[PDB]
Amino acid sequence: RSAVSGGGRKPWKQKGTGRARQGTIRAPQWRGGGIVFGPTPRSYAYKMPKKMRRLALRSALSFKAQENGLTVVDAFNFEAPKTKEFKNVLSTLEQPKKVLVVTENEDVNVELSARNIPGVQVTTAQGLNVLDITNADSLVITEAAAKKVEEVLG
Amino acid sequence: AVPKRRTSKTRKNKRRTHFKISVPGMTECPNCGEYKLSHRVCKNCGSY
Amino acid sequence: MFAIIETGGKQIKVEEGQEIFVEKLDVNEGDTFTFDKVLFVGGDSVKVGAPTVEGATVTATVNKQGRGKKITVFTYKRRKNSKRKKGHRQPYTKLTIDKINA
Amino acid sequence: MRQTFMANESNIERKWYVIDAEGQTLGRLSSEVASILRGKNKVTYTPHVDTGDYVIVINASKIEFTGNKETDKVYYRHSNHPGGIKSITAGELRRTNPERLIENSIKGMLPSTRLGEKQGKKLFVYGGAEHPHAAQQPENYELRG
Amino acid sequence: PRVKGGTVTRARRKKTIKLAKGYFGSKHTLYKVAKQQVMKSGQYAFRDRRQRKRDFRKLWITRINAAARQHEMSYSRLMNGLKKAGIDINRKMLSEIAISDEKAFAQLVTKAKDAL
Amino acid sequence: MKLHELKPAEGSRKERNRVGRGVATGNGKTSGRGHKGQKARSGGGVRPG
Amino acid sequence: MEAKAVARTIRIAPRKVRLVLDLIRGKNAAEAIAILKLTNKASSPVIEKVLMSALANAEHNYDMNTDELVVKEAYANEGPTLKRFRPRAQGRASAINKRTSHITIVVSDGKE
RNA sequence: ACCGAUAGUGAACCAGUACCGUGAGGGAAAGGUGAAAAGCACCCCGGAAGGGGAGUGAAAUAGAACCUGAAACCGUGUGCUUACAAGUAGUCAGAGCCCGUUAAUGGGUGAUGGCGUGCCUUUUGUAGAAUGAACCGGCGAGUUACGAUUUGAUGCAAGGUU
RNA sequence: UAACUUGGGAGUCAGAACAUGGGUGAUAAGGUCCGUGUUCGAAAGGGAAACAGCCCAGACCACCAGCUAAGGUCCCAAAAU
RNA sequence: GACAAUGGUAGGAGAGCGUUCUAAGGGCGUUGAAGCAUGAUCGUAAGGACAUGUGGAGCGCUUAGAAGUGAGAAUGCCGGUG
Repeated sequence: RSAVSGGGRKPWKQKGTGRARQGTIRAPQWRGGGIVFGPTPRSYAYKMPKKMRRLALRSALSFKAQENGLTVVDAFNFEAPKTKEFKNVLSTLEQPKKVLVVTENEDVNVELSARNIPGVQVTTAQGLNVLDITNADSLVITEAAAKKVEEVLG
Repeated sequence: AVPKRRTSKTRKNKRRTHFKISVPGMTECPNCGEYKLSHRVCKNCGSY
Repeated sequence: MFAIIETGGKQIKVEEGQEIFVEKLDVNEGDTFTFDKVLFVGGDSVKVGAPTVEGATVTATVNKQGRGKKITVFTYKRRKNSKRKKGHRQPYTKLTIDKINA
Repeated sequence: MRQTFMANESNIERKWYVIDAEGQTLGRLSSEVASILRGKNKVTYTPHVDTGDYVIVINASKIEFTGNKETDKVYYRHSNHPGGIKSITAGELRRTNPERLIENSIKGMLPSTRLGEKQGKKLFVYGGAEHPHAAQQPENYELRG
Repeated sequence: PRVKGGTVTRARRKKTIKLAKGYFGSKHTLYKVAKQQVMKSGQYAFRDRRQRKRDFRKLWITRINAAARQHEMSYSRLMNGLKKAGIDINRKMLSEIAISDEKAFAQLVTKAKDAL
Repeated sequence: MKLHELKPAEGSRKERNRVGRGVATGNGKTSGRGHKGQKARSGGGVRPG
Repeated sequence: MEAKAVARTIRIAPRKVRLVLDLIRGKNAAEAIAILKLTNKASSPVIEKVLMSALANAEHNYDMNTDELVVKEAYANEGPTLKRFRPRAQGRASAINKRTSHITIVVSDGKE
């Protein structure tokens, strides 16, 4: 009511017209508006204890290990970015449609050669979260990233 | 002064059953023309 | 030629050949259900049961384990914000008398 | 809704009876006749159609009134006009129109529905022992105790 | 997100207008007056399922009483003596013997009559 | 888990009581307030103590 | 075969036009002209103009015998109204409904 | 995990604009042809509007009020009913007359019988002659933030937490 | 077969009639104010002609089964002229 | 398998049905989506289908999220229409 334009005028008088008691042209039963309890701009984020974040991330990639969706390889050696070549890498070793490649530090040529295939996501070992681990059907970590996620998660 | 109740669709149609209209005279003009009104002299499209 | 069987919690006036509707028995379809409680046999020779006729079964074949038509059970109170709506299909059996005894 | 005989047209046969009314008290005669008209002496009785048969009351001027209710027992009647209340004693109806004395006793023992008005149409009361209905062939009916 | 009142108000109101078929004029067209009549008629249907069991036992006794006075019996003395005989037949089955098989009703009258 | 087969822990989540929606919820007309008085108005009631 | 004509948004109100339109329906096409020429209602030159138009669509478009035709259907539907106001007393207007009609007559010879 | 044209800015539209007020000031309603305008050449009725053909188009009850077109309301047809009857308009019980289904101990109608004084809100108590609603449609009311306390759940625990 | 304690959440502080013990009034009130019950309130069903509070009796839902309570049994209108 | 319970207003507790949106999965659509209309279908309920018309592009389902989430009443508001 306080935000819609107009409506300071009481629209008619309180007694004696035969019509209902209305107080402004912009009351919430009027057509012109005034919303009662609608959306307000708020923030939806919240937090867990940070021992409960390590355990949720260990449980997301132990579910990958127990269902054999963990394929550790050696280093990716891409000089130039080439999406056609990286798609053949994911077919010589058999992978499902959604795959999550993980390197230790940021490899700029893997993150470009896999950027365009629908279903594939490149992630730093530092940048693993629960929602792209559990979105993928299979991990493909490297040697340097498997040792890195082992040190920081345990 | 004012109607205490609305009249229904049934009660309204029972009232206006005598709200009708009659067919008129319709006698032929034997000299020439179409049907004239009975006991009337024609003006147009007839010889009465 | 004429019998009164007792079945369910009530009594049925049966003749041989007709399709009768009884509250639900624990038989399957296509079976033969014999009625054990005959109270009155008439027709030509009239045998009045003492409470029963002491014998005199009625065999009948079973058709159509079924559910009845849905009735909606709606009851409300006049000013008090309290009503209840529920539905009901009642089970039945459609037997067919085919042989009488006395 | 298993099996109950519900009577019908092409299913009921209404016969004709004659009740001699000499030496009969009014509402004991009238109550027995009221259950012949409705059909409650029939085993094929349904309440919603007109089972029940015809009654002729043939004497009707020889009706007993016990007590003092031929000078008492005024019959009242209002004319739907202001102060239009009108009365006649039971003895004055016995000597003058005794047919309406009896056929208002019996029609008052009948329901006021559309069926009870047509069940009262089956009653033919005559003052003095001659009725015209020899074509309809009625029987004698003796009243029960 | 905003959810508007689309398509669920009619679907709830049409199946009350459809459930009110055969009512006088306004009471099968308009929602507010047919809703009240369907609530009224569900209350009547509950009530009259309980009274159909009363009004048919009332019908059977009237026919047993009229069939027993053709044998010089009352309804009261018939089913007194028919219980002293041990007969466990209904008012319904006894009302259907008396219409269909007139001799079989007369043979259980003379079993109740000598039971007194 | 999977993002299409994930389910919460048992007893963790209840749905909240929407109040003022129809007869059969038990909080429909008067909405848990009772009929009248200061406690039945919006913003009404009185301060603690 | 049937032949029809309509007249949409005729400023005569639907109640006033259905009076004279009840006089001519079911009747043959020759005498329906004579009824519409002799009733002194306002609608009688308008339905007659539509009955002329449907007898002309029978002879021309469908090649019927216009001498033996009968008016099957003769109805008038509601059209869009023109909502006018009217100043009565003490600053108080009242609405006047300028109703319109869709007049429709169809004509046939009853054969298929 | 904002709105979809009564929403979202008052304003999706030649809006602070018609309009109202002496003035400050108040203040609207009003989106949708089709892919493409190919937007109906000609013929007929008519003064014209309108129609009926023809024609375009996948579609013209897509014809410029033009996407779908719901109810109120207005009609025209009908199958069954109704002119001795007292009615909260049904509801059970039912003959008759029609009809044939998401085929199931079917559908429409109802001679007649039994029962039966709307719904809310208010009240000790309302058929109430107490209040509210002409009808239909849309809109229209326990929300959010922060804190507190309780449970529920889950961490790990003499520690737990940023 | 409950009771108690602790905790979360309440709604109510306008009651009514009968019967009974009382005050008040007028051994007046469908009055009023208390004690005591029951019912209504928030309880439909049956009876009291109709009739919140009286009488009988507490409705999970089908049944065209039976017995019964208060009440009743010539006709209306079930059952004893 | 026995046995027991199940009138109910303020009010307390529980379990649900639909609505729009999101996420993931799996789908359906000019061989006609959503709507709309009709039907004698199913579920204890809120409800769910199916068929056939109309309609001419979207929409289900599963699981889990979020809420502008459910109307018959306010001498409600705005539209139509008596």
